[PDB]
Amino acid sequence: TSMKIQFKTAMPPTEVLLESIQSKVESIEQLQRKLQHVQPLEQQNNEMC
Amino acid sequence: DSYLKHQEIVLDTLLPQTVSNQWRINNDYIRQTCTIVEEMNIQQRKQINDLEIYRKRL
Repeated sequence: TSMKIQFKTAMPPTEVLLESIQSKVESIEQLQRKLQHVQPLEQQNNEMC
Repeated sequence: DSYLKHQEIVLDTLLPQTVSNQWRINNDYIRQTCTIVEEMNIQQRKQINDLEIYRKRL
């Protein structure tokens, strides 16, 4: 009954999180990708400097 | 998410400060690149003249 109650209350809260965070995690994880390309661009140009 | 925005702009700030300074290096050497080619040309211009002058002198 804890598997009945506590699992489904978390599944309701995680999908309410999936509406709100999984749009903004994709905003976060791709803004992470803006750092990881600007990191290797900065290293090669200080080499070029 | 705003924290990741303020961290990201600093690297793209550092992307300019290298790129402006590395072209400030190449802008200076190119002027030195064109000066030596000017002096080497008058050297080569005087070189071919003397090679043909001494043949005509003899």
